[PDB]
Amino acid sequence: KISPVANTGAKPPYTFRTGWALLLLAVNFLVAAYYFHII
Amino acid sequence: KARVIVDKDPVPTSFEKWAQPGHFDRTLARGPKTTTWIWNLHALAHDFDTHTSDLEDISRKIFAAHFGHLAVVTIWLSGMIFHGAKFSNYEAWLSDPLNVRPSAQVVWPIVGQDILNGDVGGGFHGIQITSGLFQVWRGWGITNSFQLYCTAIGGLVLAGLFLFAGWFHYHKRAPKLEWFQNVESMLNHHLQVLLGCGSLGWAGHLIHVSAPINKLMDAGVAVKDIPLPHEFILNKSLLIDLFPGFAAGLTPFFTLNWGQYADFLTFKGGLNPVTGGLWMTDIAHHHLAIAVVFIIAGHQYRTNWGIGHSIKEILENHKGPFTGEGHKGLYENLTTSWHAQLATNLAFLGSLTIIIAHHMYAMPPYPYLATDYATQLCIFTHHIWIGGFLIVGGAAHAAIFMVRDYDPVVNQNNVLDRVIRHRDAIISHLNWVCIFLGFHSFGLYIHNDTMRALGRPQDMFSDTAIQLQPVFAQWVQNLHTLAPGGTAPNALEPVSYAFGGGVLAVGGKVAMMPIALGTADFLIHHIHAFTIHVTVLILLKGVLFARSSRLIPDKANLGFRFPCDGPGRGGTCQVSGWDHVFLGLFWMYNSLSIVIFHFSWKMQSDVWGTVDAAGNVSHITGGNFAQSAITINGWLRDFLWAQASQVINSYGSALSAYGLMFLGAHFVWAFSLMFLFSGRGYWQELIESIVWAHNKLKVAPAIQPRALSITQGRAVGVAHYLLGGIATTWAFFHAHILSV
Amino acid sequence: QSSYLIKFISTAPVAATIWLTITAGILIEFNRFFPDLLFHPLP
Amino acid sequence: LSGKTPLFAGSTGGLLTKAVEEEKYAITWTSPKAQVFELPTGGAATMHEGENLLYIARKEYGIALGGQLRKFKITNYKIYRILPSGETTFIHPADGVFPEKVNAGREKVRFNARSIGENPNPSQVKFSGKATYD
Amino acid sequence: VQRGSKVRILRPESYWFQDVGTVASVDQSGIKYPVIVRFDKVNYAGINTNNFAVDELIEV
Amino acid sequence: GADLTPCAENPAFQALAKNARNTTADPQSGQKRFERYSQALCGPEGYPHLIVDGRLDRAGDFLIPSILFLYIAGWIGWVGRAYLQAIKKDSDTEQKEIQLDLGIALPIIATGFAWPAAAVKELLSGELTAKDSEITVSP
Amino acid sequence: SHTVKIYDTCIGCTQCVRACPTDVLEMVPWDGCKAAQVASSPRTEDCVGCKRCETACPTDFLSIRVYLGAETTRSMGLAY
Ligand code: CLA
Ligand code: CLA
Ligand code: CLA
Ligand code: CLA
Ligand SMILES: CC1=C(C/C=C(\C)CCC[C@H](C)CCC[C@H](C)CCCC(C)C)C(=O)c2ccccc2C1=O
Ligand code: SF4
Ligand code: SF4
Repeated sequence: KISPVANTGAKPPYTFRTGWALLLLAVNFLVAAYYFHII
Repeated sequence: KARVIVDKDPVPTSFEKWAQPGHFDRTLARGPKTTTWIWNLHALAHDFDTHTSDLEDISRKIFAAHFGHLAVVTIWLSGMIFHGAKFSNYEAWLSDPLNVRPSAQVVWPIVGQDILNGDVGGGFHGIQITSGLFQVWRGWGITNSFQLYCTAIGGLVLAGLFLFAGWFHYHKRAPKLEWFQNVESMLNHHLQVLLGCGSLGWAGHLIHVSAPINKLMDAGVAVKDIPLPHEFILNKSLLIDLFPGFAAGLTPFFTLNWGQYADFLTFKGGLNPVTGGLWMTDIAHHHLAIAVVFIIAGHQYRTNWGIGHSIKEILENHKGPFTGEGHKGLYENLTTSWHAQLATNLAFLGSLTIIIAHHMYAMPPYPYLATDYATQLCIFTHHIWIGGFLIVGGAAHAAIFMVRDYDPVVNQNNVLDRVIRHRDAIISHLNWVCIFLGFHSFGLYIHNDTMRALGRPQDMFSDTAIQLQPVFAQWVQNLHTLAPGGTAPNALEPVSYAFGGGVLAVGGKVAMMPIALGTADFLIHHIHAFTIHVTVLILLKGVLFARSSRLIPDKANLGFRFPCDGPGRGGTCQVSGWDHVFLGLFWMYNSLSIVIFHFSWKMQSDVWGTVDAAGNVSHITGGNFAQSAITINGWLRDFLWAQASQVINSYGSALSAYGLMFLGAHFVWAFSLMFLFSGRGYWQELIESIVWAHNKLKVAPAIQPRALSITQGRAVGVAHYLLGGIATTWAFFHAHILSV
Repeated sequence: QSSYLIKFISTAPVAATIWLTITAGILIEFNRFFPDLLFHPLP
Repeated sequence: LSGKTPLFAGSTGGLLTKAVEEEKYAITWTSPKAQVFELPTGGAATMHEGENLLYIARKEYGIALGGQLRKFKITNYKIYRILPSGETTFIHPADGVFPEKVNAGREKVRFNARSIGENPNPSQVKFSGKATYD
Repeated sequence: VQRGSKVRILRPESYWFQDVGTVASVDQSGIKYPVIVRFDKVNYAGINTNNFAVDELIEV
Repeated sequence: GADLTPCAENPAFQALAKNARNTTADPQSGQKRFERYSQALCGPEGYPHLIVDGRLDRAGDFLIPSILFLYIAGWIGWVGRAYLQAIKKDSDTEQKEIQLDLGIALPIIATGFAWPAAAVKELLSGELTAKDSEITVSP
Repeated sequence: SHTVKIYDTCIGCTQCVRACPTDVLEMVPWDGCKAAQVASSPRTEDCVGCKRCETACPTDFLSIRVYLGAETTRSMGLAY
């Protein structure tokens, strides 16, 4: 019973996780915009 | 003392047992706590020895089980005859058998199967069969479809009677044990009636029906003009015109003036020149001779009237100096254990099926088989493969007898007891033969494969270079050529033209030809002996050491089928009698896979091929077997790479399905390696982490999942390994010959 | 009784066999009339 | 060691030179009746009326045989360890009671008061000669 | 824990770790691991029962 | 695309239409196939090359088949999950998996057409998933 | 040779002593109040490592554990 097998310490919104994820998602949309010649 | 005792209403006929699976055993009956229960439900279904200790219930289950099995075979045979009636080109095949291919299957006009329906002659677009049923029905004397239709219906009726019998003999009228133990009555009845009278009747059919029908159809008579079989019985003038022996009647038979029947009972001993096939008159003389022999042979045993032998007396009196008590105690084994009887009946029946394949190719016994090279290979291959499987089963049940039914009291200093005592000497010497043969038989290929690459053909083990001629087989061949007029004075021709004689050409194709044995055949016959000995080493060791070993003294209490006994003693893995059988099947495959290739390449190279009218034979590969079959690269180059061209290029044609299953078979073979190489210890851990995902999403199963057992993983592998292995050669042999 | 027979169909193989045959029959039915489809046609 | 050998003609499965060179074990037992019994390594033999003796290459052959004799209702089976110098020792029932049943003279050997789950991690024990299971 | 109570086992190196189970009985003695527990899911060997300590168990 | 052109301008597609290879019993199935295939783009080999880029012009290639699977697939999984959880409440759960209680299954099989609507309800709530402390995990 | 270690979770089934072919194991009493039975491994030289003891142990996981190690004529089961 040294290490708990389940993690702890996070709130519902998960702000830090979402901020970097949405950024990575934005680059993908940008490269897609270059593919469809939108830009 | 061979009475008929039958119990009244042993078990009901309710449907309730169908509802509850696992009624076999007390363990399975409890419940399916894990998924291994599912796999165990099947692996024990036909293992009646485990369900009940009462030997009566074992025999009653088995006797009824055979009846349901015969229903399956009869339904199968009836379906072949039915397909010959409706979806077939048989009626067109009779008019022009040489230039028309035989077909019995038609795919439907759907997504693109319809390409498989190809022009096989006779206005029929369908798949070309290789079973040879067309040659069988012709030899039976069937000349129209309705006559072929009636035979199919009788099989289905016959199927129901078998199916009714098993119900009748398990639910209503169950024999007791001692009814089964009357082996002396079993042998008289099977020898004289099933084999004797069954052959006797067929002699009546060949004489009345087949031989006149075949003779008229062979002499150029159109099928429309050929009379029906019933007319021969009523009108005897027809038979007298073809076979004048009937004019004398039955009086020469009883007065022993059997020379009058020389017209339709002969010893020509050769093939009919017009149709590649043995003379029907010889096949009539054939069955007549054997029925007398079987009918005589059956009366040996006693069967309630005091006249005959007790088989116990014959065995016990066959002792000797080197064997202490001789066969004392064996009769109790064969009568006590069903497994021992299965081992004998299955092993020798397997060897028959191989012997049958060998006699049939050299002596084609049906009309127009020899010209149909496709039907000969598929028949020769299928029978060898069947016999190979059965021989392996004989060793398995031999071990099951030793683990379960072997009693030391009965087998006390008998023949079996002594064999177990010196099992070490039997295997150590057999081991020496396997190494001796493997070095010599196969190493000589490596020497030729090495010397040819170095550029030293002078040093090869070839026909021009250093040569190993099979002088003994060349000599035994010569005697059979000179036996007609010599040691077989009443024989006109040699028994088979394979031993010698002259070329026989049915149409443009050659039916049979002398098979000259060179140095290449010397090596291959030892390769076959090599692979057979190792297969016996694996299987025989499985039988003797199934009960005990120096490594494991108590192997019986663990059972016949167990994976291991721990990682102690080094490693005790694959030590069971089951695991020996699992290994022998790979060698049975390697043993027989060379046999079909030795047959396929040699017959294509030396025997089969078109023959010119002037007397020149053009074989399919043109002597490729002599110089190339002495090296492994030749089998890779001239046999596998060359003959597989039609298979891969079959796409977009009627043979395209062969190229697919040829390809799909390679998948299953590799899919087998996933199970053989791997192990359960990995797979239960992977299923563990996958169960976590289901416990997360609440999709967890009630029946807890479990990886396949150890011996099951070996069982699944050899299943795929043989299925994907054999199916590859199946399509390779089909498509290569159907094009050629 | 009839209840015993219904449970036999309720088992996995007979239930799986009837369902997959009904499932397979629909696809073989559709490919018969409507022969070949690789994409939905575009209005 | 005193006893009659069970009567059997012989067998390749049996004692080898390891018996003479390194060690051989011998099992002894007493019977009420002469019966037939399967040997530990191949074959059958006829045990005599009383005081039977058999030499076995390994200890496993004897206890495996002892289980078979128990099915004949014989529990007075005893095993010895014979060294090449003739030294003999009472090996299997060192105490007269069988191993399954309890006796006061015995003591704990290789007992861990902890659970298997509480074993030390091996990284805590390296370059020391100690093993986790101690 | 009392008889008949449902408990989550916290002992690691166990098959039913972090899984509920009914307490069949308790041994009123000084033995380690006195509490007997029965679970629905069987282990690999098919035991369907094992003794456990009170500290490992939590009352669900 | 890579040397990718429409069908009718492609000469390779014009030749393949002649060699029909009629699949079904209909005699003109082969001609009707190549006729319907005119919409797709054909390369030099003459076979239609689908574009799974996501263009609305070519949704029939992948996007329309894509949605048709997931609606069917969620029907299978959601029905399986609900049927499994329903069995868990009853006494004998193991036997029900092998021998299907159709009285429980067929009502659940009837539902499932609106599997996303029931999914989002269990998604928003804790019904869909379970706590990590509840699940068994190796040490 | 091999080492057979026996842990606190023993309950006194005695099955480990029965399944053993080589009599490496012996049941001894406990001074404690737990039971009058504990498994022991007095003669580990005869241990061959066939893990039959670990198949007959009805614990959540093994109270009796067999750790492989150095080999000998006896542990390898060589009659030659
Ligand atoms: C007339 C209908 C009928 C009915 C109601 C029963 C009912 C019963 N029979 Mg019975 N039986 C029948 C006909 C019938 N039998 C016939 C015709 C035969 C002769 C073959 C037998 C031979 C027979 C034996 C030898 C035994 C029974 C037993 C039983 C009992 C258990 C069967 C069970 O639960 O498994 C139900 C099993 C099935 C429904 C599966 C049967 C599979 C069939 C037979 C073969 C199918 C082969 C197929 C073509 C393979 C294709 C493979 C591939 C395509 C995948 C039960 C009371 C057993 C018994 O009493 O147990 C103590 C038993 O040992 N029967
Ligand atoms: C007359 C023939 C015959 C008979 C009556 C038996 C009878 C028996 N065998 Mg046996 N056997 C035979 C031939 C025979 N065998 C042969 C030829 C071999 C060598 C291959 C074996 C090898 C063998 C082994 C290794 C074992 C038995 C065992 C048994 C017993 C239990 C089997 C069982 O529960 O069935 C149920 C069996 C199964 C459900 C297995 C199904 C295998 C499938 C059919 C393989 C797939 C082949 C198929 C053609 C592939 C194409 C179709 C597919 C793609 C859909 C039973 C007494 C077992 C035993 O211990 O006996 C006590 C056992 O372990 N047999
Ligand atoms: C090509 C693969 C292959 C080969 C070569 C072998 C070889 C062998 N297997 Mg085998 N086996 C294999 C695959 C193979 N197995 C697979 C896949 C399985 C799983 C089913 C098995 C399962 C299996 C079993 C179960 C058994 C064997 C047995 C045997 C032996 C038979 C004796 C023999 O032929 O004399 C030896 C012959 C050869 C090794 C052939 C080549 C030797 C050449 C000619 C000589 C080498 C030249 C030169 C000296 C090299 C010197 C180089 C220098 C620089 C060092 C032999 C060692 C049996 C056995 O051991 O009985 C004796 C046995 O019981 N095997
Ligand atoms: C295993 C089968 C086998 C056999 C039978 C041969 C045979 C031969 N090889 Mg060869 N070879 C083999 C495998 C084999 N090869 C393999 C696998 C390779 C690849 C590495 C080669 C590579 C190779 C090369 C590169 C060359 C040969 C050559 C030769 C020839 C000369 C042999 C020699 O000098 O040895 C002499 C042999 C001996 C000294 C011992 C022979 C053992 C005797 C016969 C034992 C008899 C036992 C007796 C009967 C028992 C008595 C019983 C008692 C009671 C009395 C000879 C024809 C040479 C050549 O040019 O060929 C013409 C050569 O240059 N070999
Ligand atoms: C893969 C593999 C496994 C794992 C293999 C498994 C678990 C096979 C599972 C087969 C089927 C697919 C399980 C599920 C059957 C379902 C009933 C199918 C769903 C019903 C629909 C199809 C109708 C072993 O257990 C194993 C053991 C020993 C040596 C090698 C191996 C090995 O290689
Ligand atoms: S738990 Fe294992 S070691 Fe303890 S008594 Fe039971 S079988 Fe023996
Ligand atoms: S591994 Fe073998 S010798 Fe060791 S304790 Fe277990 S059963 Fe006994």
